Amino acid sequence: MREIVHIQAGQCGNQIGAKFWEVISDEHGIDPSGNYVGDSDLQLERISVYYNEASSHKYVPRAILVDLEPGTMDSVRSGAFGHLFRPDNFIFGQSGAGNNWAKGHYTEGAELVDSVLDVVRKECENCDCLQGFQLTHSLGGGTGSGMGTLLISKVREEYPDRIMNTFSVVPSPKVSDTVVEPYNATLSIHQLVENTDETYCIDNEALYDICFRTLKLATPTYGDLNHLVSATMSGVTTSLRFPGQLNADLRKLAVNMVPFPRLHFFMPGFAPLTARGSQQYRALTVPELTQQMFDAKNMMAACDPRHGRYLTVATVFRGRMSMKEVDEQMLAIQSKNSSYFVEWIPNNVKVAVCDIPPRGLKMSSTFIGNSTAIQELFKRISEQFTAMFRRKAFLHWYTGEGMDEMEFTEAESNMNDLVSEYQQYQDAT
Amino acid sequence: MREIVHIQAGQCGNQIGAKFWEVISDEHGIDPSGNYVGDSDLQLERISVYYNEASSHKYVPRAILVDLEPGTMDSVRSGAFGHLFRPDNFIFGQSGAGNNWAKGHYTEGAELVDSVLDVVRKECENCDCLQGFQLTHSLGGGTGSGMGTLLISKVREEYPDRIMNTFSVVPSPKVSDTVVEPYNATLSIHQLVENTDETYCIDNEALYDICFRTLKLATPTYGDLNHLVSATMSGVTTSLRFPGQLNADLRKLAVNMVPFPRLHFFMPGFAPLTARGSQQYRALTVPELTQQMFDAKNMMAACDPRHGRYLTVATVFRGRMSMKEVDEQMLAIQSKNSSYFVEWIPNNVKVAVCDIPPRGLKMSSTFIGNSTAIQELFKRISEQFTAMFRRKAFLHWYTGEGMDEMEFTEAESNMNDLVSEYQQYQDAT
Amino acid sequence: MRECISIHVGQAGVQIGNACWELYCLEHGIQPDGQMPDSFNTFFSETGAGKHVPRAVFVDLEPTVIDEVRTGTYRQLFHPEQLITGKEDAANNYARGHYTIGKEIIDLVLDRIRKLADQCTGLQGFLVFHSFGGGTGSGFTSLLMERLSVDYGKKSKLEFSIYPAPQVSTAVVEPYNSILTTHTTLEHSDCAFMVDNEAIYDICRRNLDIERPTYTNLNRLIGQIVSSITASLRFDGALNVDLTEFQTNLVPYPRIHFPLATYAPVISAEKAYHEQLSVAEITNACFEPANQMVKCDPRHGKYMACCLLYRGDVVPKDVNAAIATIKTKRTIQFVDWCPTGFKVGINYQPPTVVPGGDLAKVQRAVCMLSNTTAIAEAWARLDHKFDLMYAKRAFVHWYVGEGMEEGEFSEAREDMAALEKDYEEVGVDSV
Amino acid sequence: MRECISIHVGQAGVQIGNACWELYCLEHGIQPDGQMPDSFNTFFSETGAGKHVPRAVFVDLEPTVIDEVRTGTYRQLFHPEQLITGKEDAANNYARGHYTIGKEIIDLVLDRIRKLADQCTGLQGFLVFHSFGGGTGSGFTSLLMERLSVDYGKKSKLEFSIYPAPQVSTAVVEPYNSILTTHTTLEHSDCAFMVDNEAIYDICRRNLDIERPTYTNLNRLIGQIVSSITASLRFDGALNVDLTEFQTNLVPYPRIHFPLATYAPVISAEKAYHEQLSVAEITNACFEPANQMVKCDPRHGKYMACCLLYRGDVVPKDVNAAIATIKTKRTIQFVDWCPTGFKVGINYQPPTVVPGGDLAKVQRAVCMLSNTTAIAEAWARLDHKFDLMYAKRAFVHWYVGEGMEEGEFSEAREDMAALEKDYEEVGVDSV
Ligand SMILES: Nc1nc2c(ncn2[C@@H]2O[C@H](COP(=O)(O)CP(=O)(O)OP(=O)(O)O)[C@@H](O)[C@H]2O)c(=O)[nH]1
Ligand SMILES: Nc1nc2c(ncn2[C@@H]2O[C@H](COP(=O)(O)CP(=O)(O)OP(=O)(O)O)[C@@H](O)[C@H]2O)c(=O)[nH]1
Ligand SMILES: Nc1nc2c(ncn2[C@@H]2O[C@H](COP(=O)(O)OP(=O)(O)OP(=O)(O)O)[C@@H](O)[C@H]2O)c(=O)[nH]1
Ligand SMILES: Nc1nc2c(ncn2[C@@H]2O[C@H](COP(=O)(O)OP(=O)(O)OP(=O)(O)O)[C@@H](O)[C@H]2O)c(=O)[nH]1
Repeated sequence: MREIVHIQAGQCGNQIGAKFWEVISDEHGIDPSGNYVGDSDLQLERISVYYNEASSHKYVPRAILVDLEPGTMDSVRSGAFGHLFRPDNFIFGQSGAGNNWAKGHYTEGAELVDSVLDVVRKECENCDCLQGFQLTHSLGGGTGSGMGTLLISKVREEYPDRIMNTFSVVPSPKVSDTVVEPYNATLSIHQLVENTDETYCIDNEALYDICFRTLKLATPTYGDLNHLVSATMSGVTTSLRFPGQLNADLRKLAVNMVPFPRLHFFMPGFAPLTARGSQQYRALTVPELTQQMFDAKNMMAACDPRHGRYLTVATVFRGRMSMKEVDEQMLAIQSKNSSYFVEWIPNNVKVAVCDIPPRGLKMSSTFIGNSTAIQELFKRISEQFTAMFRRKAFLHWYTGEGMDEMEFTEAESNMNDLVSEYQQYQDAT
Repeated sequence: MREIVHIQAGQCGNQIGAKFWEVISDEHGIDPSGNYVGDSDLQLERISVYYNEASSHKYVPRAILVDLEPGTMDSVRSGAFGHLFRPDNFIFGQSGAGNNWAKGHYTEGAELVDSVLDVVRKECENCDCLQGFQLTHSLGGGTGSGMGTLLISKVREEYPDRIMNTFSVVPSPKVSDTVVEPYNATLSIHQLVENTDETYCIDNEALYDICFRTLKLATPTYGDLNHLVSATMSGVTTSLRFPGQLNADLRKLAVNMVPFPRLHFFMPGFAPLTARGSQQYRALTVPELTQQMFDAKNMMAACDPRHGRYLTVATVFRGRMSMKEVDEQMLAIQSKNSSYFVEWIPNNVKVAVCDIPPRGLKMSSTFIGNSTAIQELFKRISEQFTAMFRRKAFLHWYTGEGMDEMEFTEAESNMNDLVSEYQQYQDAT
Repeated sequence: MRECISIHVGQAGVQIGNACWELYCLEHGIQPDGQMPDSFNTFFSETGAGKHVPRAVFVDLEPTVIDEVRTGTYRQLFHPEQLITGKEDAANNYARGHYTIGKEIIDLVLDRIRKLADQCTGLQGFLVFHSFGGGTGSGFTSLLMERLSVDYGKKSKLEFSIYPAPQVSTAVVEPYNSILTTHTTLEHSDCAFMVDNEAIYDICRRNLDIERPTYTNLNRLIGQIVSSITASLRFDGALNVDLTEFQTNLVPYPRIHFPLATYAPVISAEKAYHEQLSVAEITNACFEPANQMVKCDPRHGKYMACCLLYRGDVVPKDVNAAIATIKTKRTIQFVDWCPTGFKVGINYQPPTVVPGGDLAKVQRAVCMLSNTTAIAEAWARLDHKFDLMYAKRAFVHWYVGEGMEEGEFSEAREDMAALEKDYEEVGVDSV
Repeated sequence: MRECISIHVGQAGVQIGNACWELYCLEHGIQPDGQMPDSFNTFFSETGAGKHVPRAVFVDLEPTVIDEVRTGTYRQLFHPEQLITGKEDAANNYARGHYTIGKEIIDLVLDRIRKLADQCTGLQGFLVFHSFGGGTGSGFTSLLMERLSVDYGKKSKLEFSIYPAPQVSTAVVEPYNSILTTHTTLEHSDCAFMVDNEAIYDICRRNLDIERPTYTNLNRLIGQIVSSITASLRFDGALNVDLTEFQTNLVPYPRIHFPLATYAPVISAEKAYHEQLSVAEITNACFEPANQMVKCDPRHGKYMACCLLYRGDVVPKDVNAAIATIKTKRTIQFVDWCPTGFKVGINYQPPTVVPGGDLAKVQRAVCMLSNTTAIAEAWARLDHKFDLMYAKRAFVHWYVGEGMEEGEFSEAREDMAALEKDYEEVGVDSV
């Protein structure tokens, strides 16, 4: 049974984690005390991908919660699933880095990381065949991008074969809540290219765009944006835990998507997203939801896939499907916008199905696009960074900590080589 | 039936002995009056290792309580088990040596120790096949370090074949409650090497470290540290009193641990140690608890075992085990930190199981490591003692009694030869 | 005698045998508990207790596929010592099937064969079942067919491989892990059938009049072909078509062992009454390009040597009569240097019905195995498809980092292009 | 006649005999009270009242082990004047069992043998049971079997010692107390079997499908071998395999008396139905390196003289026919200087089931006793592992202070290395 220890750096990465295990404990039928109350035994036959056992019929999630500031630990302790986690796993410092990167990586985060890897090694020891690590954090912040990349580069030193996932929340140019967001973002990606095996650049703009346009909610009060990123987080590992007609592991997406070892930056997408009570009854019927899935509106990263041709696309399905109706529909998408895919990867749409849907639907299907229009994301940040780095504003809060000044010109050139690398295949053949 | 008379010297040894018989009178189901109220007869068939019989169904423990300080007799005489002990066995002087070693060994202790050997020979006569003598005392103090080593060198004169145990609470540099602690410690060890054949150098720092980190108690109020050293004191002799699948006596341990007759200084360790209400119900599981048992946090001597390779290791299990899972795990531990063991002792981890756990668990397992990192315990004291011996401070309280000044320079060389002997195998092969 | 084991590997390989062994229990009255309430010994080594054990080795490196078989129905039929199972899925990586993980579990699969090949007095041959679509089906089988050819030299070994479809696709590295496996199956294999996966949809669309077929409506049709190929070893008729005096009616040269299967009839239940399914239409249906099992047109190429394997209530009078219309009075041109025609494998046993309700019962059936040169058009749509990807060196770093030398793709493409030149070489006789 | 007594030394000696004599009560219908509700007289000198005293003497210097047998079940079966019991364990010490404490309780054990060796008209031999893991199992047994061969010269004496594993270990001084044992068991012993304890975990995990076997799951698998070795003395067939016959049918020299036991079949109750357990499968399974009862690979070494001891529903037709496969057309190479093959020990009685629920019932069995030269790699560990400890003079002062002279280890290693040179000497014939 392949195993995935699940770290949660940052505050937002802890805000989406309490709605991540809320999905899975419903998906495996697990009470908030930690027992099993599920009906179908096909759930219980493989829960060891995400769980452990107690000295009873009681299961405990393989989670490592890391945040430099408490209170968010007091939220998940007093939430709906407070008695679910292992209380030894709750690693939390004292101060909380105030949106600083040098603090939280060099100064403050180094005093906490050795308390973390004594719990990573404990969870790596109780696993038979470890599959990989997935950590959910927020770029742009202080402790999701300073502690997070320190935690990755210490883990990938010790486990250079296990897969690495990162559900990073990149900053958006419109919905920005931090003046030093273009500093902490462009510092993380230098230490995120070389160590993570496949990330997931979820933006927070398009999640506000889905809940207005597609989902058509009134007020998206953070119990949805930090929930919708969990529905596509269970959608990737829904083939590890359930029997399918054709299933794909985390190694399978990490070998069908990347054509070069630098190009692991994915824009995920989930469908069906109905209205609350309108489109799920009045209009939408659910075969062939790929035309919803490939839409520019129904993305997570705030980039336009019409502005840049795809490289590889993974569409993990979940419902009780029919493999002709999956694949013949998948060919019609590849023949419709035939200029929107790269030439030298023929028949790039990797598919995978399962047999158990999410509870409350009949069919569902995520989508993990490895586009080259993710260069429009990094072209925004490298615009905002190069504006602020001219005046060298906000540098005494980083150079005051143990971080040099040539580190920024080194880290900006590492990003601008990545955008030079992603543009290398948009126009060539 | 092998027999062990047990001599609670000192006051701290009397403080941990009042919680030592409280374990055993629960472990055999013996009421505080002294009767038997146990259910299973397998615990009754051999109680004569630790007990006698009166002229009824009423047992009286083979215990000798020695302290120059009086009044702490009246604690255990008026405690929960005051009616259990034999009142003739309560031996106590009048004054109470005030943290002096020369007083308590030469002057004060010699006027009392002949009353003890008229009781330890009274208890040696009612035993059929005597196994050894346990004695629990506090090193660095006044009574247990000066009356105790006078008592051992008188016992080992009369019984040169019986084994000897010594649960000496050593001093620690961080938690020191005595200004003449590095004087009474280094005077005792010279008279502790040549006579006892296995000690158990527990510490009072790591006991304070366990109740905050591992056990996570709020206030360690001395009813825990005197209890936690009682669990690993019953755990050594839990094979003498219970039928095991593979059992080990005290002679079996001292023939498996020391490779040379001077290397009997063992750092014990006990596991499982849960939280107070969390891990004992939710998180911890109890096969393969050797990962807890080998950790640096779950030790008794405040020393880092990673700083020095183990010589020999005895792990006495207790629970209803499965001898493949005991031994396959034991090979995986020896192959993991394969640099942390001595080369010229191959396959050194001695196993021993039993069939009856402590009342309130399912499995339990002590661990008795004969490390070479116990030289760090003696390099602190021989640093502090050599500092005070330059100025020759606090010396008229020892040279005032019948103790020479060259005795300290002789006792330091007898300690520094032991640290030279223990360092002789850390680097050689 | 005449026993014939069948090893399975891949997500396709176990999923076929989950439904292929569903069929053989119907063709011998074997219960799902393995207890028959004559001669089945070519597929079942029975025990003295009245049970029956199928002679198959279900392997996969990923545990989530065999555990469907190991827990649902038919969980008492097999033997738990033979359902070999790894831990890592060897995700679409030929080097992870041929060098990294498959190297570890080869010595358990190969050990279980000698615990089954020593219970065989007469061993006809091996029946592998994999897909060329990456992973263990191409990576672990290449480490297995290379392994069996050392220990079992003079022994036939069939191969029911699934070819990657031209337009329908599942993997992204489908063209990478198919050039790498044909260097194995060109030498070590023998009569490697290569059915396609798209072409059975175009049989389940028009010939079979169902819509949206799953992989259970598609693996039934691939189980019926392996039934009537081995219908000579366990029934009667005018056969003499055992797997060594049949495969020398197939290959003209040691490199042209790539026939295509074709089954007929596949007529649904509602259309079963509106057609007299007799031997004239039954034979003429096998040569329709809309009725082959590979996406290729045999009207383009030329047949070398078919092998018509009948079964059911036929008589060799009109078999030899309906052949002569197809032989002479048609425009399906044979190659010149063999005018003898093709084999004929008449057997008495009619085919059965899997109770899932796919195709109603008939009285006649064919599995014609034509060694046409229309397989060269099934590789020019892979030679171009692989070289389009290898020109930019995409995905090579997921193979060269796993223990595979980078020059192997320049060897496998060099080999399989010389095969396509060789396959088109024997297409002409006169100048 | 044909009586055979079994002595038991050590913690391993009684815990086997607690479950060895559990099996003989099922193999003769004897109740736990000893009261049978033919010929059991090879193991049960019965009394006139209807009881049956088993002819065994349980020796241990520590009372905590025999008091389990003396108080639990089977507490009325044994004779209370024969469970000899000391007071001090003397454990993990050769000298404390051979010089200090074992010298005291020898005169109670050896007197109790002559109170049982004077009820045997025909005494076949002694069956000791100990471990080489220190304490009385090597210290007291070296004193006992030296004392027995003085009073009983012309009498065979088997030895079912538990040789210590290379990796899985319990005692720290475990290599010291085995080099000091082979100086005894070279001279005084006869056909000293040496099973291991790690090799049963590699049997009770894959061949027998249970997880985490206790010491009650290896002391039943060691009980069946002493059953089927002495199954010739008390049953029928085509046997002629009494203990004096197969003794010099096995050893080629007076120094090569170290065979290995191997049992087959050991298949669990779940896969007891999915495999026909016939005599060709039973012998071919009995030669696997993953099925021997010691940690050694017999493919590395060469067999000198095997000895198969079948029992149950076999016939000597196909026993002798299935042998010739293993005899000639295999690569398990025999030694050159004896081409006669090996003994065949066919018995009629099938093996039984101990009701603890470990392995289901069968109809056939074999306890092959190969005198291979692959035991020279079992002593290749302890010739090095003890020499690695003795170079630093570790743990010697717990022996030189007990009565053992310090030059004994320099004598025991010098003898045991010359034995290993002698074992590798008879492995070659031609220059
Ligand atoms: N997906 C979600 N993102 C959020 C949410 N709340 C805030 N944020 C996002 O995450 C960012 C918050 O920054 P962080 O989580 O990294 C807080 P930081 O680690 O920098 O310091 P601390 O406050 O001490 O934890 C914010 O800019 C938003 O981009 C949320 O509820 N859900
Ligand atoms: N393990 C424990 N050690 C204790 C405890 N209380 C005190 N002490 C330890 O024992 C030391 C003092 O106890 P002593 O018996 O040595 C005092 P002394 O020998 O002079 O006898 P009295 O004056 O009659 O008390 C102190 O430095 C501590 O290291 C306790 O509760 N547990
Ligand atoms: N014809 C047919 N092909 C199938 C079927 N199921 C799966 N396949 C093919 O099998 C391939 C799946 O991979 P496998 O052959 O099992 O090898 P793999 O990559 O190791 O897959 P896993 O073992 O699951 O990791 C896909 O390319 C499919 O085209 C089926 O039911 N019928
Ligand atoms: N195979 C097997 N070996 C056992 C069993 N019980 C104990 N042993 C072996 O016994 C060895 C230890 O020697 P002991 O049998 O205890 O000999 P001893 O020291 O004289 O016995 P005591 O003096 O009572 O401690 C270990 O290495 C074990 O391998 C058992 O049930 N099965």
